Amino acid sequence: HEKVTIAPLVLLSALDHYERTQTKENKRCVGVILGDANSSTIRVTNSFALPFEEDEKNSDVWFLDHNYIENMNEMCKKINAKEKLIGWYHSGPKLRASDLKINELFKKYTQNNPLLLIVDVKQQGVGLPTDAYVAIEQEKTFLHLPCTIEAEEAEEIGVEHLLRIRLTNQLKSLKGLQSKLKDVVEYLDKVIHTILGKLQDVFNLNNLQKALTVKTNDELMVIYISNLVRSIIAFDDLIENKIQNKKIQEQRVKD
Amino acid sequence: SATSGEAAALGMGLCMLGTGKPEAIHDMFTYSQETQHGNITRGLAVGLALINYGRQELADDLITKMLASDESLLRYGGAFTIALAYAGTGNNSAVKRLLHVAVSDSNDDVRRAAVIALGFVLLRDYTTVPRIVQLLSKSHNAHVRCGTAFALGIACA
Amino acid sequence: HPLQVARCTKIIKGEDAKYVINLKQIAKFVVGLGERVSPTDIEEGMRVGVDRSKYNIELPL
Amino acid sequence: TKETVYISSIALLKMLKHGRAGVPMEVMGLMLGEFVDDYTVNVVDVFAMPQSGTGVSVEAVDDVFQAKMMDMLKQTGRDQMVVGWYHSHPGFGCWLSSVDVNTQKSFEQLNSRAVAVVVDPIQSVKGKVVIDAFRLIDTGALINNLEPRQTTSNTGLLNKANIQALIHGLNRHYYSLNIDYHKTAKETKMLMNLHKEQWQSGLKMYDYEEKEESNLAATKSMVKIAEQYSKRIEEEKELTEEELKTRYVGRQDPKKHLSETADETLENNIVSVLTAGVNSVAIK
Repeated sequence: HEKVTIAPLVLLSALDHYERTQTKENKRCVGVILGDANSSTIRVTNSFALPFEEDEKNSDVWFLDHNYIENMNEMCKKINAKEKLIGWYHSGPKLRASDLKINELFKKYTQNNPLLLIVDVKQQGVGLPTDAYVAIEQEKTFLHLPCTIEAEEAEEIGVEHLLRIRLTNQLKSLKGLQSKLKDVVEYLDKVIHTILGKLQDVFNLNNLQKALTVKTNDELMVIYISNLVRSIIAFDDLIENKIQNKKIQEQRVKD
Repeated sequence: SATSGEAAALGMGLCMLGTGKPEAIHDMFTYSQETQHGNITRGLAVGLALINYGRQELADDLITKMLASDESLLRYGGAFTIALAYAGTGNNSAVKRLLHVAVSDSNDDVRRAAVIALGFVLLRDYTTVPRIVQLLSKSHNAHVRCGTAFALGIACA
Repeated sequence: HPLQVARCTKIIKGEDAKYVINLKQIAKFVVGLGERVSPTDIEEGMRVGVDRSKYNIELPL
Repeated sequence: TKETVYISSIALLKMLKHGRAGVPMEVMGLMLGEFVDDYTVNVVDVFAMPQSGTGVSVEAVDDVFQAKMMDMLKQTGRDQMVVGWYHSHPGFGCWLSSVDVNTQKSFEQLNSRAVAVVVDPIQSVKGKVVIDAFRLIDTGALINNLEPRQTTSNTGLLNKANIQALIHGLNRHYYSLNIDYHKTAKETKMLMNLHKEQWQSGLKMYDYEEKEESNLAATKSMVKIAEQYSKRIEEEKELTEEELKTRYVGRQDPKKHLSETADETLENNIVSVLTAGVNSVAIK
């Protein structure tokens, strides 16, 4: 399949247009990603906003200027020639009816399958403040591609200069069953099987490990054998340092 | 104002010395997060430290708001608020708060301002002053030794 | 005034009026696009030269 | 005080992206925002310019391309005051750009407080993030606040400062750049949780479980060799010394080999324990 690679330059750029424009919950900042969608690895090296206006009274009313779309994409070619139109990004926590009608706009100048991106300034719950989706039809069918972040050498190192485990893993793992339980109950009363079929595939696949439980305990003992030997090595240094500490005390008594 | 406006925040704190009034506490604190200026906030941070003198636990409401904020400018003057209010008779919980800021926070100016505030609380008993700064006298950071020099010289002058 | 070495060091202008012909083995350059004749100063003046290797179209200096 | 440049989150990343094409080549840009002396200095938005044939000069900037782009700053909320022109150069010892001379002198006419920023490393990247600038002074700029007293100025012990091709003059007058950074509460919340090493995050259990367990059989054999060379060093250490004095230029002999038998042992055991706790965690 394909994967979406979002550079930290793009994630931080979309967060800037939200605060500078004083965008409230009634508006969502829309922008255009730039990159190469030809290969299986989709990387976005550039992002910019657009004068978008949102209307909550009518989902079919949106203000977008196509002149600024083609001009800015042409003027930014002088920087890097690898930047083309692979899709667009927009703000807001949720996908409303106005987002479905604006999907067919950029598809005229886009060759391959466009890429959609949702930027969340609040980042409420779990991970992934920016979720990526693909727009394709047979009815609109959206698929969530794996979201990864990879930058250049100077870009990844520059983040560390500006900033100069097990418990968290168990908390998010427990919340996965709580969030899935609410999705099944709400969908049960919504119908009164296709959506629940995909969740049943993952949920079904000492229950099945009973055959490997005997062989698992034998491997855990071998792991402790290495840990027991390394523990003795650390214990020898404690006695060696205790004798070494006395040599310093013996010099303090004579001198 | 970047010149005369800084003296306004510092000039009001001199008339507000003593117990002070709770109305000036919220107004000077909210203005710091509304308009963003370094010298104004430092003028307010020192100002908010001057308006609280000898209040001890009574000033803990304003102290909590300074420790919860991630802004280094508000936390820079937060040590002086604990220093003046807890000056003289010291508190085991108040001293623990000043020592906790210089550890977790990585700002060199805040770590320096945190240990200087320890001198105002220890003004009565100067025997424990050189013992606290002795362990901080040897460190890999250069700014750790900076604040320990004055805090040792405030009481022992 | 005899000069046996004609070379510049890191001189880049523009497109037109760049030139900088270097006789040294490292970073040789040539200038095309018709004939260009200047009375005194071609690009930097002074060290402008040809010597043993004739570079394209410039006789006059 | 002076003007201390505060680089935002996007201001640092775009400078590396604009000069991304070529080591020897060069680009430029325009810094934006509004600020007042005595503290506030900020750069809101940055944008590059196309590379011309003249390199970087007074004719390098295109007023036609600038005016056509400037009209797009207003509708997007990007419109701010121009506080300077940032460039990108390969860099030299002194005067990092040999083709840049008459630009800043024409820039100081509009605003005397405007500066110019250039990214120093350009393949020299280190991780201290050393960035360079220049600002002209000439006559004037005195009878004002204190420029040097801000950050580590009033220097010149021997000749050593910065690149040490500068001493007093630098480019002109020793503008004494000060590079800091300030971010909002939302920007600081991101890079702390987002940037760690790579992205396995949100579930650490099964992502590296199969990858580490598959190589655990080979890891068990490789950690055994490290212990084999451990005691062999300590055995020859005490065998050759009957003195307990120094003729041996051994000023610290033991602690180096003692830490090699400790820190390595301390490294190999913790990765076989802390990871072993989450290596199963099956329950039911």
